[PDB]
Amino acid sequence: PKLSKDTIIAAAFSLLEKSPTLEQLSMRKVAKQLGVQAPAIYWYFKNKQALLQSMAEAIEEHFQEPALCGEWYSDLLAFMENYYDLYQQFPCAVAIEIQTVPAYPQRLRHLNQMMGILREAGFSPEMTHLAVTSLQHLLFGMIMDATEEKQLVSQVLNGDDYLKEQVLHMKQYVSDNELTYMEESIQFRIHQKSAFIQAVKTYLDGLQAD
Amino acid sequence: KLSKDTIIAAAFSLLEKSPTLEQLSMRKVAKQLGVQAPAIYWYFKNKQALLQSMAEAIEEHFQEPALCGEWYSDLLAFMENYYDLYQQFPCAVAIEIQTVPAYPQRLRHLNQMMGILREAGFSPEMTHLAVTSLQHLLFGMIMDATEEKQLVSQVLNGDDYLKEQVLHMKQYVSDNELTYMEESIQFHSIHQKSAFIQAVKTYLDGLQADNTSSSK
Ligand SMILES: [Cl-]
Ligand SMILES: [Cl-]
Repeated sequence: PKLSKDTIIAAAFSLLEKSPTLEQLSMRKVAKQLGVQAPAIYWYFKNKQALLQSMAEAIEEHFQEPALCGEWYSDLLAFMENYYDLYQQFPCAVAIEIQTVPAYPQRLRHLNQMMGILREAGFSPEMTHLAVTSLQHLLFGMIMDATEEKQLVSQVLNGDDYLKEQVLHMKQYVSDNELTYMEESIQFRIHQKSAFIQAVKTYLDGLQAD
Repeated sequence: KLSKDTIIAAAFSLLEKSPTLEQLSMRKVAKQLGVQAPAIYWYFKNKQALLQSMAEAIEEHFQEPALCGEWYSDLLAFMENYYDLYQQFPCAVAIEIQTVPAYPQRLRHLNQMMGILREAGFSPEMTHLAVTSLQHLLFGMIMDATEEKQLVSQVLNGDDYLKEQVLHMKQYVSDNELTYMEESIQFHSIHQKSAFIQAVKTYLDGLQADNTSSSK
């Protein structure tokens, strides 16, 4: 029956579903989403950063704890797979992680968990850190690449003279220059999630080697 | 002093001060030049055209690697060099991500990195997965580091809120006895080119046993 942090966070995400651009998320907008005035949002949030911190924490809460089996490879795999599902459930999820500091217990214990799995498995403190942060990097860059390329492909398929023109120029160049490999590369889009798992298993196979 | 090169530069300068591509507008580029939007449009039909041109401008600066014919080594050279290229331009990752690779330089590089793998025996789908996964690694790697230095700056220049958050983080690690997160602290480190180089090698190491599992 009254304004709460939760009511605002939901409105923020609701706002992102409409306009999936985190930089466009302003306090006034979030206010108008609730039919209120910006000043009201500030009673619960000092600035946009405080709102982002809460949103990030909100996302973490939806993470599904993976079923661990004691195998460092599978377990870490289960973790990354579940983060892939999570980041696929909220708009700008990656940008939100990127733009905030993990100052919430939930996110911290997951990171500590993934790292321990590797440390307890015999990996160097430096190598477990590289591994875990590297896997996050792969997911971050893949999710946004996919998010931004989905839009581009949509604009092209939605009659967009310019980009369409760009796409044709691209395909002609590849052809006129017999760029075989790039040519077959276009073919794939390639099941996204499946691709991600393949990339991690590959990284994981590399750890196992040395 | 108006020309594509001048517009392009003004954009990058604009981003240097505030490396958030989402804030780049035709109206802001014009202001940066001391002109109004219409003038700019005579050079670019829209923001997307400016980005395409900016993506090209970035690729043109790609230092051609010296290859020897070995897939592991040559592919590593390409990534080391792409890592250097993305340290020279603000928002290089976001720009390549929000543009289609229709410019020559890009196509030549993508097709040739994929050529390194295909000729070495890697299946078409593993070559694609490998080449794009390495780019994904670098992209997330560079975006994460970019915000990092920005947040670090904000804290230092007196941002009390963020300073408080960094503090809370450490309090939780201690309150919940997060032993591994604590040791994780001593890593500045996982932001250096060698960390990226180590990440790429671990991936190429996996490749010597994957989709090699799917090769031949
Ligand atoms: Cl975003
Ligand atoms: Cl426009």
